[PDB]
Order: sequence, then structure tokens, then C-alpha cells
Amino acid sequence: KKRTAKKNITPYQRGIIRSLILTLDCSEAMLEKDLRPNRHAMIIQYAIDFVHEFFDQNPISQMGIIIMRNGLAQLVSQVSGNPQDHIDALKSIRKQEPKGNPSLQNALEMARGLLLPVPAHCTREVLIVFGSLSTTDPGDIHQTIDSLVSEKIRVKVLGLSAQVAICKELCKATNYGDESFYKILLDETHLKELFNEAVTPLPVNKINKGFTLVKMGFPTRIFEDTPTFCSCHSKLVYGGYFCPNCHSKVCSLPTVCPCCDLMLILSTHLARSYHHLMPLKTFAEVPTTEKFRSEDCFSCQSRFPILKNHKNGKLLTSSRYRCEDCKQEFCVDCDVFIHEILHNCPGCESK
Amino acid sequence: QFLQWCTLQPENCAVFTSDNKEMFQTESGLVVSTYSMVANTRNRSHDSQKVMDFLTGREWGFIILDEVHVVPAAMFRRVVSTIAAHAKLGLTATLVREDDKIGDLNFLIGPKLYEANWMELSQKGHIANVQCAEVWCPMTAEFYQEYLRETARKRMLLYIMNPTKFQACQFLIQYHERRGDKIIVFSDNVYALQEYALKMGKPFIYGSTPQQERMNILQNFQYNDQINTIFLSKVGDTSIDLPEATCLIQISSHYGSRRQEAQRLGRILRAKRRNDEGFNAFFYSLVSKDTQEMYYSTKRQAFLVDQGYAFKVITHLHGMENIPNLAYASPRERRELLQEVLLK
Amino acid sequence: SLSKEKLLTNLKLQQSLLKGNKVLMKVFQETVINAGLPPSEFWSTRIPLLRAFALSTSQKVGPYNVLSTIKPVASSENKVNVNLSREKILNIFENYPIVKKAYTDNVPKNFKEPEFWARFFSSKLFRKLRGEKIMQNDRGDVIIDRYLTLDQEFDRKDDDMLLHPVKKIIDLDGNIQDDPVVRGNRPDSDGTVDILKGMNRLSEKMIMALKNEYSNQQMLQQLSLVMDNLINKLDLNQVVPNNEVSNKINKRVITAIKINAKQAKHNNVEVKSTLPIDLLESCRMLHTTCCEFLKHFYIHQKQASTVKKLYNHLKDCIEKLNELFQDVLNGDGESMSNTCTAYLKPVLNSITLATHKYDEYFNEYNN
Amino acid sequence: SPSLLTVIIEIAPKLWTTFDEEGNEKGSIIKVLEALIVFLNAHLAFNSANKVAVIAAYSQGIKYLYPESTSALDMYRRFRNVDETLVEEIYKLFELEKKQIEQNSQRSTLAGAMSAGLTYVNRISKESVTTSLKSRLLVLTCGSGSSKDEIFQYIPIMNCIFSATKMKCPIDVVKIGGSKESTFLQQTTDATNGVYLHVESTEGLIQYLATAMFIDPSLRPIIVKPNHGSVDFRTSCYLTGRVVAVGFICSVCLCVLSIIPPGNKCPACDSQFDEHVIAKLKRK
Amino acid sequence: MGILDEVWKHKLILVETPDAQETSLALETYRKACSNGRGAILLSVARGKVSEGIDFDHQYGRTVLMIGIPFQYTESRILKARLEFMRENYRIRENDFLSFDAMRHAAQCLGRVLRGKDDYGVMVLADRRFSRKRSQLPKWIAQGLSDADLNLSTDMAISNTKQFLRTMAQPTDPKDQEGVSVWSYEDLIKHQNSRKDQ
Amino acid sequence: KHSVTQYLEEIPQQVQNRLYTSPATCLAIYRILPPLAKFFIMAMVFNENEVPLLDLDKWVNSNGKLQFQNAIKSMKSLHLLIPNKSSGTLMINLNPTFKISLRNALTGGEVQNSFGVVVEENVVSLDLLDEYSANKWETILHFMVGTPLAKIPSEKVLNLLKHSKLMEEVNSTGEFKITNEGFQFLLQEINSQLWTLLLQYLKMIETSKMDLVDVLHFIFMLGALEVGKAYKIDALSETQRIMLQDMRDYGLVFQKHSNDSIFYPTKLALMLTSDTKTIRGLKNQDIPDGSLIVETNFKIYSYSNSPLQIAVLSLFVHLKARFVNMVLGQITRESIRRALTNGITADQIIAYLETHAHPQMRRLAEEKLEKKLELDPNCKEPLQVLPPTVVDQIRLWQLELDRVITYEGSLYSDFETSQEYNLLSKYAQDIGVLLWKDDKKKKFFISKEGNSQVLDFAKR
Ligand SMILES: [Zn+2]
Ligand SMILES: [Zn+2]
Ligand SMILES: [Zn+2]
Ligand SMILES: [Zn+2]
Repeated sequence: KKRTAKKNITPYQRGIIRSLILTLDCSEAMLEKDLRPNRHAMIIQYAIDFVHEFFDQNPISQMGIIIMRNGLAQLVSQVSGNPQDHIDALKSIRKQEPKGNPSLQNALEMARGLLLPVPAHCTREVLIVFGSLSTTDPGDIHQTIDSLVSEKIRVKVLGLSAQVAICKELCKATNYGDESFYKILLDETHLKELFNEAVTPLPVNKINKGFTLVKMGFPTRIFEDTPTFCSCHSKLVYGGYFCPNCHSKVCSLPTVCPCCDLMLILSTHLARSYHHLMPLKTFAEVPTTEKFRSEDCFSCQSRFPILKNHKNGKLLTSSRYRCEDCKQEFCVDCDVFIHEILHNCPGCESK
Repeated sequence: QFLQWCTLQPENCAVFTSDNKEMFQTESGLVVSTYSMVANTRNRSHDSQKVMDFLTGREWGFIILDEVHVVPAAMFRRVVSTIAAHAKLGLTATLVREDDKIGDLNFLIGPKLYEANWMELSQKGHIANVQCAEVWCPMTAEFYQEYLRETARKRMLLYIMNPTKFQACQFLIQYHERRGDKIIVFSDNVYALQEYALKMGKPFIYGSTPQQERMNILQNFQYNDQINTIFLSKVGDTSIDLPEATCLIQISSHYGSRRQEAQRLGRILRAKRRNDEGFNAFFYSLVSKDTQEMYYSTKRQAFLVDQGYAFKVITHLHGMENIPNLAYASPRERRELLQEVLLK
Repeated sequence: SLSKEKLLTNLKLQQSLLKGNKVLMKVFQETVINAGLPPSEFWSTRIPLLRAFALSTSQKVGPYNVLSTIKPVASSENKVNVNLSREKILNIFENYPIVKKAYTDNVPKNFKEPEFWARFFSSKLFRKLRGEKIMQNDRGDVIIDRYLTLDQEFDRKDDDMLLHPVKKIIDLDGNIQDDPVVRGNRPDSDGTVDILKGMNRLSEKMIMALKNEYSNQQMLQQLSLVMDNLINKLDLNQVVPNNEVSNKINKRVITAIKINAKQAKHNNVEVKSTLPIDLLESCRMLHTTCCEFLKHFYIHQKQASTVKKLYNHLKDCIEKLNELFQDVLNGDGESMSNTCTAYLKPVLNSITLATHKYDEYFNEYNN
Repeated sequence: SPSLLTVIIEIAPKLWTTFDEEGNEKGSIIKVLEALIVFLNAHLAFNSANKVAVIAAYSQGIKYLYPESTSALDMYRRFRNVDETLVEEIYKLFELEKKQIEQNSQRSTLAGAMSAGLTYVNRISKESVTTSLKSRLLVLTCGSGSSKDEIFQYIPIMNCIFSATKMKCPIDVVKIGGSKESTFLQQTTDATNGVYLHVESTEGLIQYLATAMFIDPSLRPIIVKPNHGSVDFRTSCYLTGRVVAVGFICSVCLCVLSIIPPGNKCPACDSQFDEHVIAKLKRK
Repeated sequence: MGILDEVWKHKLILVETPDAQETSLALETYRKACSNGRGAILLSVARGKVSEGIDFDHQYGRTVLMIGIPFQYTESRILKARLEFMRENYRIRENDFLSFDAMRHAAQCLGRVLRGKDDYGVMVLADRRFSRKRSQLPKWIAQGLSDADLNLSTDMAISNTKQFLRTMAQPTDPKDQEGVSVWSYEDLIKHQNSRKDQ
Repeated sequence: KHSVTQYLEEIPQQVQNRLYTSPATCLAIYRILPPLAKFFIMAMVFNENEVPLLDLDKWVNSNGKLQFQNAIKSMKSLHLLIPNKSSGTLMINLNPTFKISLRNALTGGEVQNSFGVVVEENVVSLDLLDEYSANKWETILHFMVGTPLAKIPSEKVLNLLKHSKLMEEVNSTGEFKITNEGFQFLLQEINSQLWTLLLQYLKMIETSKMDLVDVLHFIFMLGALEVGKAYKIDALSETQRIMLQDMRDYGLVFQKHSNDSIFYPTKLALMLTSDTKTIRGLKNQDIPDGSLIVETNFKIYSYSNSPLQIAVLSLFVHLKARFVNMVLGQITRESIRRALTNGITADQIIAYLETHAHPQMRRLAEEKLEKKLELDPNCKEPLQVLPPTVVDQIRLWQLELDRVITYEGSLYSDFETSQEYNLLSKYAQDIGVLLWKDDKKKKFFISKEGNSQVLDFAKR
């Protein structure tokens, strides 16, 4: 009795840069009573969580937020790389209440307009949190979908408790045909993990596309305190960074230089990327009676191994889920922790 | 109020009073009657007797009743035996009633089917977000001097009149105007109520308010936001139209002994289809602290917490003295108004 | 729909956006009204804002529900201008030409606000929607009745304009009876059939308005064993564990540490002349955007003359700020002037470096 | 507020000899070991009986010292048990030394040490849901030569950093060796809100330790004691090896490359680039 | 009543009307709306032309209904005469034949809502009398109609169908349980039943 | 809390050093100081040279210097150090006895007293005599509170409670009732209760044959760790042995039978300083045996139970019929009015409920908690953590029975200019120490923190 992914078969490519434009759904449907406060409040709360998470794991991307009220798509946060703006925008929205019908077509068109400036190496995306069971379009939709797939704009949507044919067509269409991206939910926890899996970059099997070197430079922190002075918000700020080339102060960020317009990063962002590129082989669960290995943990020192012949208890299993390449044991907690938070396998590091 | 809004045409439902003579023993359709006319000492004319004779003549297959608990069940049983009907109906208002005698009116009519679950009704959107409070009006020297002076029941209006009570009321008025809310005030007094109304200087319902004027103020109160505070006395209640409750203020707490609190809670708090405020139904009991009716205000608090409505107390008023019109604010003017009320 | 030159030339749109933000109009005018920048390039920086605004604008709402609803979901507010009054009426107009035409024809006389819509209730909301009123309130008069008569044949001709030769999978027409010539029976009462045709016609009109598309080793082990022994050799006198040994050494360690504590403490994680502060802030914003345009252009490249104009302007701005500092030192004295110089040091350095870099590149190209 | 100080002392007998080689052989690690024991006791006393833990890094793997994995199956005297057990284990480990131990000098398992220690911290925190443990680990390294900067451990160190920040676990480091600022460690302490201390060899640290390696449990109103600036001008070019400032980073590869593009197939992921894009870069 | 206003607010209505041409037009707009965003309702007659040949694929049909059970004797006695012939000539009684015909048309209506096995869709009925006919239905319909799903109220009906729609929406594609019910390319049939040659 | 630390600093300096002669005691009091002082002391312990103060200021950054004052005032008050105006500067250093004793303790010192423990066959079972100690503690608690039958024979203990006035009971009539002292006994759960009792034994046992140094040596040696072998045999003074026998009578010593053996280290001495887990014929279920119910509806929901514990609950709520899992009781304004008759403040009960009866309200306090502190800045509405509705009701009852408002501090003056008064008021609002202020009178009655910080800023 195990619930594990068999194997990862695109551990070669992902979209590391991103520009994901999450589009919420604020329309009369979202006011029904299936999720604890409503659909809407729970949705926005989880949206905040996802914003934090996504801007953590992909700390070099941008993001924009879009609502769908009264059949209109009203941008509530410009495509920007500072999580706090989007966070505040969502805060503001959550106190406002939905109305009108969701105009999927308008939101789609607004996005396609929005992502034009994003350069070729950056990758586009949208994430429709579609909640209702209808749309209300002021135009042909398949027209838009065709324009989309022409502009190389992958789309993933998370329907609420139903399946809508057009959305299924939409996901199947933009994502190079390979349909896996219209996942819809059946529980709140399912919803949390839905957003979580939306956080990561997105491979399926990438067509051979243009791969391009991108100019960027790293800043150096500043020293003085009273000389507070800023060139990205025109304030007094007690000390920040210096563009190596533009050579002007910039308040703390991985932002783009507001003088000479080149990307700024430290490295730790690149480190996050590295973590996403080449993950580990999924740790194997050791055979119950065939292990005969050390009775402890390895990374930690846990005493949860077996019980040695106990009718049904020992017949159950032997908590020895052990990674492959280092071939050392690890208790369940250690394996969960390694594969979730820190991806340097303890033993596999040491040799 | 409803039966013409309802499908009922009053052409057949003749209204009988023993004073309001109407068409009996000739009504082609259903009738509407009252306990006082049906069986009571208030048989000012034999119209009621003829109505009862016709009721005996026709086997009335069903009976509709509204608030039978006030009227003793003796007349109910007498007319039950007299008419020999096919079926009846009890639209009760209280869980426990004085007419729960050995022969229960339930088995006289039928079993229970639904309970007026006010927590279900006053929170789903009808009177949703019922918040209750008991503001403690600060004590002053004159009030306690009067307390020590006499121990009779004349202290009701004496502790009611507190000018700080009006200051809190005015702050509530301005706050609900800022929020665009609606305010209901329970004030059965006459002199102090009119003095407060003069002080606030706005259109107001008061004691024995004219019915046309009361309807005009209700329109300008629930529809217009320039006026949003109405003072309901003891003259209306069970004789007037219940306005939407968004902010209720109670001043007097005598109301006989009991069950009047329950009836007032059921009626004054009516459906309000507003949800802008987080607490779309405020209940307030402006009570002069350190007075005779502190015990009865605690009784009201216990009653309400039995009722299950959300209750609190707000005596840390935000900007309590920052309100306009601080007339009679000083304890000297409190004592002068106490002298005024001693006349009452 | 949105193009770089399009937003560049969308002058009315650009001025609308000027009205959009006080900060925007301020920076723009001080980049313009101060004999500064042509608006063209100024927007050439700000293009994404323009695109966003434009898209946020021309956003036709759907037809659909509200369109319909304007006949069904709208039966209560008999008062004045109800919900979405202008919005609802325009939805009506796009939804039904007849009402729009009647209202227009009844502008010079007979106000269509109260009395127009009152008679409209009867006339239309009986015509469309529910069953044939026929009897009852036949207020469908004058313009109402005329438009009724019109709309009849009008919807007729529309329906006519709707007939496709449906693909032969669905072709119920050719499917029924148009195979044979047969003799059946039939047994399965007027009016209301029109109701059904009404709902069909409404829906299809809606959909069509949407299809329109509008040492190592040895000594290593040796020393190791030595230590291992020393350990095993009882020892480990934690009393002898240094404590601090040399009081002097101790002192020196403390010195180092207090030095470092001081230096890192110097990190206290408020200008005087608020009006001059704001003025200097304006100057900084100005010089920042000016340099922004250069460091765009000086990188990118054939518009050399534009770069020349930018460089001349930037040199002018540098001299301007030099005079600004001179005036600040003259008037505010030194301490306030010192604070201003501190506030402007980074930007000043950046622009000076940009000037020097341009001078170097110009010399390189020339020589 | 109890704290789980989990020291991580690395002991390379190669680096131990280097420490003997450095300056004079005026004292082996024994000084460090004793000072560590004393500091550990100090922390063990300071708080309301808050646990500790210690891990090592010998030439051919790592192994716990204090928590003393199941083996059979004075002064407060708990100090006694901790210290005597640790020293018994460490002498046992020193028995684990020979030429085959001298063989696998290719790596330096410090990264494994930090990672495993973090896993331990997670284990303890998770089991002890009640009385949440404001934990924080340490690092002691004998700074030796023969490698100006080993980098094959670069990534796992940073993964350790990110785990630490998420777990909210400051990680302080003390390098004992030559004047070579351990850049990755330096960024590790600075980023994870730690403190760096590049002592000289032979001084009895105990003062350094008890001063600047004891203010990280759960205080943080107090100025840390870090050395000079912590410049984040990060990794040198993968191709070149010179520290980069205006980087040039390919793609899905993510490697940072110098101003010298090989023109195709960035030399860490086989990805030929658009020659049009190459020219666009060359447009300068 | 106002009932139609709500369904207007959600989906589209497309009635069925006697003239065939307009019927075809309405039907195609129904398809065009279903595959578009807005949901659309088509209501027709069981005896009518619509049920005869028209197909309802995955998108175009999710939840058929059967308001009432189709019966004819609303009208006159030609059925009575034919049924007389039936009883005299064949050992068949009236209500037997009538129920048989009714369930014939009911099954014909219902079967339209599936095309493959990837498709799916609710198939409700509505009448008191249906409960006893559960055996008259075609087998493959009867199998899915478990005992516990009889005379359900509308409310539990909505509950169950909600759970269904959600569950089917899941990509429950083990692809190893589909080796049971798909008999994959050239082999599983070959292997399985060439062995089943027993 | 009498805050024994205050009692600690009460004693003079020479006897303080007398105590510091015992290294184990030095360590045990090191456990008590505020963390700032802990760190500073650990710094100073080793470098054998005094240190100027300026460094010890620059060590601490802002937003927390108040802890700097806390630490320095505490340490100076108990005079662990010696400030030295050597060159007009401040040459801090500890009482050298403290330094040497502590340093000995860290690295194998000569504290034979701390090492008084003996290691041998500790046949003492965990439950073994642990249940007996728990039973004795329960017996004395019930007898002091007053049970239906109080078998408490602690004649010395009873004398201590009476002369100490432990509870408002008529010991002359034998009454052991809840006074302000009795209310506190109902309040201080374990550390509070054991501490108050230890202080009482100190006050009563202070006249003759004390040897306070040996007294504290014995107390902390009990609290230090399991001495085990030869404790009662050898590791005790004569008066030390008498005090040990008395404490063992008082429960706080789990000495075995035979009246002559090594020290019996009951868990209670551990409980004296641990501030940790509180759990103790032969039956004791392993679970949060505490049982009660307190929620928004103001009612008791008891499934678990404990007789003296539920009696404690009854001390402010009515009892009608004890049930199997429940006891008939409903918490209302009158319920607490019962204790208000004793005049017990509705203050200790707050944290009591937040802490006690949680063995039956774990899930309640968790759902109230909801981790709504990291989520507090995002979702501005806390989810009834530490239920404030009941808190408001309790405060309302307290005011209703109270009718009087009081404030702590002292009157302040010599605010010559409005600028200093306004700046101090702003600073206090930043630190939340100003109860009330007015520039017209230049006076108020608040805590001394603002004046302390301003004076420190002015002088140094
Ligand atoms: Zn800035
Ligand atoms: Zn720059
Ligand atoms: Zn483990
Ligand atoms: Zn591994």
C-alpha cells in the first residue's frame, strides 16, 4: 500500500524564468456555500499563500493578478516582481465582494495583451482559477485560443466542482496538445496541493526552442546610513544596492535596474533554480523482510525501524524508506523532509 | 400590512370586534376574527354572538390563530367545544405559555412541526448579525441622592433621563449615519423623550406618534439616510408596523415583569435586508450605571444570553465627549433634569 | 490592436493617462514644461502602462445574461432609473433595435424615462417574455403598437436571415418525411408556440451576435596517534582548558570583538528643509529619467543624433545640478548643503560616470 | 526558551596535520576539542535544560557523537555524561583511521554534515511540538590548504541555507586556518542570519566561543559580530573562473558564464544558442 | 412563474418546435453553445423527431432527464383497437404492452448521451411509476442502476450527481485497470482470448 | 509571585558570597537570571579582567535596551558583580567567588557539595514512591484547601501554614480556608505552590539553628539533580540533615524508608525549577488527567476529572451532583461571584484556564490558537485565541463587583518644559508604559521605565 510517483521523466528541462499571470474569479458564482467561508474567501486566502510560495521558489519571475467581475477583466496588479504589491492587492480585494458573470474570454484577451512585453527567453503562463460553470464572451473564443497558441502562451486552469468542456479544450490546446493541466479539485486539501504543484516550473516534453543567453549583473550592498537616497522610488532609504553598470542605487530587490534596465540578482535565486533543475531519485521503501540493515535513522537518529515478528504489526511494513544512489536508510520523517524542503540527500552528499 | 400583499381579498374576511360590525353569516369565503370578539368580556355588541352562532352553524374546517398565549385558554376551549371544527392551527410565539394547562392546546389542535429558531432566522440574512450591548451611562451625584431619597418605583424615569444616555445615543446616531445604518430606539417616556428629540433636532418617532407621521418617519428612516433614528415608545409595539432592525436602543426595562421582554425581542427585531455593517442588528440598552435598574439590566443581559444573540457592552465609547451638542453634559444640568423628571 | 507606434501616437490616450496620475502628469510636465523631453520618447519608456490602460478600457461586456435579463431578470424596480440604468438600456438597445428606435423617436416629445418605461412595461414586457397579453392592459399604443407591428415582421426577416443549410448529420428537415411520401396519423390549442419560437429566436440571435466575431600519510598517522594518546592519556583538564590563559591574550580577543561590535553596530537601521527636500527629490527624479533614456540609447544602435541630443541635455542637467548645489551652499549654508550633497551623491556619481563613459565612447569612435 | 545547539565539528586528519603544519605543531586539535567541550557545557547550563547534538566529518564519512545511537542494544553530572560519552565516541572515531581512511581524500563531507544536522533539527522540532525549540546549529572547521576553494560542494551548501531560512535556524560558523575567507560559508552565515569568525590557530577559543557564538539562541536584539563586508558578487564564471560582476547566464542550464561566450552549447548544458541572439549580445 | 428566469441566468434554453427546419437550427445552435462556453438546455419530446436520430456526445450531453414516462393513450382509441388485436392474437395484456413501449422509448432516449467509454453522463428519470419498471430497462442500463438509487428525492439526487461530476472529472487513468476493459493493441485480445480458446 | 529572586537579592552581600561558595547553587541561580544577564555573565566568566560598561552597551542594539536595564538592575541588586568607578569609568566584574565557583562547575571544579550525590543501585522505580510523593502532595493540598477528611498530619507543615497564614482559614478553629494567600494557593499551580511553600518554610524556619548557607545548599542540591546514594547518609549538614528530613516530610524529598539511607530524589525538587511537565493505590492513567470545560457558552464540559482539581474548579462554580465523567457545574457571573465573595481577583484564573484544564481543552486551545500569530498580519482578525468574549464577561463581572479603579506607579513632577514632557510621552507611547499623562499638570503615576531611559540617555 503505497502512493508514490513512479518516476520523473522530464528531469532535463523546465521553464526557470517565468511570467505567470494568475487570474482569480470574482463573480456571483463564487458566493455559493461549499467551502467554509465561501468559495471566494477561501480562494483568496489560498491565493495569498500561493503568491508567497511562488515568488519564493521562482524568485526571478514576475506576476500579475486579474479578476473577473461583471463580465469584465479589471487588472488589480501590474505584472511586477515585488510580492508585496500583489499581496496588498489581494488584501484589498478580499474585502470586496463578487458580482456579474465570469467573462473568461475577456480575461484571456487581457492577459494576452498583458504578456506581450515579456521577452523571448522569459516564459509566459496563465493560471485560471475558474470557479463558475459558464462564461459570457463578447467574441469568438476559439479565435482567442488560436491567437494564444500562436503566441506560445501555456495555460493551466483549476476548475471548481465540475468539468467544463471549453476549459478542457483550452488546456489541451495551448499546452502542445498534451492534456494534463486541467486538474480540478475535490477537496480543500486537494486545493492546497493544487496550488503547491502550480508553484513549480512546468515541463511536459519541450519542443526544441530558442535558448538564449541573458545579460544580467549583480549588485553590491551599500554602507552609509544617513546618506539615505533611492533611485527606484525617489525616497530616502538608509542604504541599498548598486547596479554594477548603471551604477545607481536601487531599493532591495531582485528587480530590474531602473536606470540601464538589466536584471539584478544575488545568486541565491540561481541556487533555487538549481534545486529545481536536477532533483533526486525518489527514495525507495525498503523491503519489509529483506532489508537487514542498520536499526536507526541515518540523517537523523530515529528509533522507528521495526518490531520483529508481531503477527500483523511486523507483517505490516518496515519503515526503512531508503534512497537509491547512497543506498542508506532514512526514517519516514527524514525522507519526507529531504524530498520537501532541502534537496541535498544527506548520505548521497557524503562519500 | 400583509393580507392584501398576500393573496387574501378582505371582501370575504369580515373583521369583527363587537364594535366593528361586519358581515357575519353571509361571508362567501374565509373570515378573519379575533379572540376578543370570538370569546371575551369585550362583547360590546351581539355582533360577536351572531358571529359565534354562525361559526357553530358552519363546520369551519380550519382555524388560524396568532398569539393565543396572551388570551387565556379557557375561551379557546369554550369555542372549541362550541364550534366543533374539523382542524385548527397554532402560530405560537413562545416555547412556554400560560395556556399549557392539563388539556394542552397542542393536542387540542395538533403536534408540533416547526420551532421558530431565531438563531436560524436572525442570522441567515433576515436580521443577520444581531449584536447586543448594554452601555453603562456614567453615574452622577444627583441620581444617587435621589436613590437614597426614595425606594419607590418612581426612579424609572429618574435614572432613564441621564443626559450622558442622550450623548451616547447621539454618538450612535452619527456613527450609523456615517455607516449609512438604521437606528431604532425604545423609549416609552414622554417628557424626557421629547427633550432628547429637541436636543438632537431631527425628525423622530416618539410617544403616541401619529400613524401617518410614523409611516413618514419610517420611510425617511429606512429609505432616506438623512434621518436614521426612531424612538419607539410603549404605545406602539403591539399596535404598529415593525420596522427593519439594524440598531436597537432600549431605555426602559420595566415592561411588566416578564414575557414582555421576549415579545419585544421577537417583534422590534424585524427582518433587515442589509449587510453593509458587520453587525447588521445592533441591540443597545443605555443604562444609567449605579442605579435601581442595574439589577434589571443584568436580568435583561441574562435573558438575551439565554436567547443566544450575540451580546457585548460598549462603555469605552470612541469620542464619547467628542460628539456635538454637549447640552446638559454637566452634572449640574443632570440634576436640573432630575428635578424636571421628579415632576413626572 | 496595441502597437508601439500606436500608443506613441495615441495622443488623447496619453493625455488621459496624464490625467490618470498626479505623479505621472507632474513628472511628464517637468520633463516637458521644463523645456525638457518630447513626449514621444517619454511614453516610449512608459509603453506598458499605456497598453494596460487601453486594454482596461475597450472591454466590451458580454451580451448574454444581462442582455436577456434585461427582459427577464428585471421585473421589480418600478421606481426611477433602476440598477445599471444606462448599462441596462444599452444592453437592451444592442439586444433589441426596436426599443432603441422607439425611445429615439420619442425624445422630442413623450419622455421615455418614467411614462415611456411605464407604457413599455405593458407593451414590450407582454410582447417579449410572457404569454400574449392580448386582453388585459393593452397599453401597447402609438409607438408601442407601431413598433410591435414592425418587430413582428422584423424578427421574421431576421429568422429568415438565420437559415443555414445545416450539415447533413443534423438535418432533421431532410430527415423527416422528406425521404418518403407516406400516410401516418398524428395525435399529440393555439398560442404559446410563439413563446417557444421566441426563446429559440432570442438564443440564436445571441449566439450569432458572437459568431459575428465583432607530513602526509606517515607523519599524518603519527600526529594523529599522538593526539589520540594525549586524549587517552587522561588529560582533558577542562580546568587547564585555557580559561583565557594570558590575560593579555584575553584582552586582545576582547579588543577585536568590541571593535567588530562597534563597527557592525554602526548600522542604525529626517531632512531639514522640507520644501528644498521635495525640490531636490524632483531634481533627482528628473535626472534619473534623463539618464534612463541615455543608458537606454547609449546602449541602443543607429539613432546617433538622438543620443547626441540626449547627451547635450544630460550635460545641461549636470551643470544645472552643479548650480543647484552652488545655490544650496549659498543659501542653506553648509550643514543643510552637506545633507543635500549626501542625498544627491549617488545619482550625481551615476550621471557623472555616464557622462565620462559617453566621452570615452565618443573619443573612441572619433579617435 | 530552550535551544538545540547542534555543533558540527569537522576533523580532517589531513587538515589536523595542516593545523600542526600551520604555524608550529604547538598543539593539535586537542585545544579545539577541549574548548568545544567547555562551550557545549556552557550552553547546556545556560538555558532550562535544552538538548545539544554534535556531528563530525572524517575523511570517509560522517558519524554522530553526542546523541549516541543505540550501541549497547562531575558537575550536575549530566555535563559529565555528555562530555565523557562524546570523548569516548571521538576516541572510537580516531581508532577509525588508517591508510584506507587516507585514500578517499577526494571530497570533504562538510556539506553532508550540515544537511544531516538540519534533518536532525527537523526531527527534534517535529517530535517536540509542545515547547517549540528555537534551535540553531554551528560549524567548526579546521581551515587547511591544498584547495583554495573546493566548489563541488557549492550547491548543497546553498540548499542548506534555504532549508535553514525556511526552518528559521541561524547557523554560525567558525573557521580556524589560513587567511582565506570561506566565501560560501561567509554567505551562509550572512544570509541565514549568523556570525562568522576566522580565528587564528592556537588561541584558546573559549573566549571567542562564549562571546560571539552564544548570542543566537532566541535573542536577536543584539548586534552580531561578523567580520568585514560580505560582498555578494557571486560565483566566478563556470568557464573562466574569474569572479563575475555583470554576469552572462545562459538559460535552463543556469550556469553563469563570463563575457566569453563559446558561441554555442554553453559549457555546462549542451544547448546551442540562436546565433542571432549571439549577435544581439555582440551588438555592444 | 419566474422559474425560467433562473435557468436563463445560468444556461441557454433551446425549445423543440414542430417545424423541422427551425428545429434543426435550434439544435445546431445548442451544439455550438455547448462546445462554446455558455451551457445550453434543449428540451424536446420523447416521441419526437429529436430522439430518433440525433446523437449527444460527451460535450453535447451530460444529464438527460425524463420528465414523466412517455405514454400515448392521451389521444383516442386506435391504440385501443391495436391492443385488442394484440391481446386476442398474442398472449399479451394491455398494460404489459404499454409499459413495454414506454420503456422502449425511454431506453432509446437515454442511450443517446454516451458515445464511447471516455464519455459519461447522468441519466435521471422522474416519475413514481418508474420504480417498478427497473427490470424493463435494457440490461446495461439496469446494471448501473443499483437498488439504493430508487425513488430518491430531488435533493439526494443533486447530492449524488454532484459527487459524480466531481469524481468523473478526476483523471482516474490508472491505465492498468484499462488493460481489463480495453484489451489493448493486438495483444490483450490476442493473448487473453487466444488462451480463452478453451 | 513573591519572586524568590527578590528574596534572593534581599539577603546581604556577605551572605550572598557565603552562598556563592557553593558552586551548584551558583549554577542554579544562573538558571534564574534574565537571558540578557545570562549571556553577559557567561561572557565575563572567562577573561580574567574587568570590562568597561561602554562595550556592554554597544553589544546590545536598540529595541531591547530595556532588557539591558533589566539585567543590570537585577544583577546589581543581587550584587553578583562589583561596579568599579576605578578611573571614573565602570569596571564591571562579578563577585569573584561567583566567578571561581561557576568556572569550577563548568570544568570539573572542587564543589564536593554539588558532587554530594552518590551513584549506586537506584532501585527507586519511576512510579515507585513517585506515586507516594504525588499522594503526599495531594494530601497536603487537600488538607490546606480543606477536604471532607484532611489526613494532613504535617504538624510542622500545619504550623507553617498557620503562622505563615498560608490560607484564610481559622487555624484556631482548625479552619484551612482560602484567603488571599488561600486564593494564591489555588492560583500558583506547581512552581507557584511549591515556591510559596518553600518561602513559608524559610520564613518560619529562620529563627535558630538555620545555617542559611547550608539551607540553600540543601535546597538546590535537592533541585540540582538526583543525588541518590549517600545523600541522606553523608551529603547533608546536621541542621542540613534535619532540614532534609523536614522537607521529605513536606513531600519535596522522596526519601525512602528505614530512616537512614542515601537521598531519595523525588520529582518534586525537579519541579521546583524545571518549569516543565507537571504530571507526577497503584493506578495512574497516562494522559492529561486534568478535566474541565470552558468555552464561549460559559459552561463546564468535564469528561476527565480529578477530585481536588475539580474541587478547585468548584471554588468558583456551583456543584449539584458529581457524575461519572462530569460534575454538575455551570460557570456564570454568580459562579465567579462566589469567589468574589472571597474577593479573589479574576486575574490568576485567566492564565489558569489558559494553562490548567487544558488537559481537557487541548483541542479547544488549539482551535482558538489556529497559529493566528504569523497569520495575524495577513488576516487582521485573530480567531478567538485566549477567548476574549469570556475575558470580557469576566472583566465585566469583576468591575460590577469592583466599583473601584486603581493604578500603580508613583507621582512624577519636575517636567519643567512641555518639550521634555511631550517627548517622554511619545517615548512611553512607543513603549506602552504611560498609563495617563497631561502637560498642563506635568504629572502622572506610571512605571519608571521612561524616566530610567531618559536619565540613562542624559547621563551616559
Ligand atoms: Zn527605491
Ligand atoms: Zn543599472
Ligand atoms: Zn531520521
Ligand atoms: Zn542518497
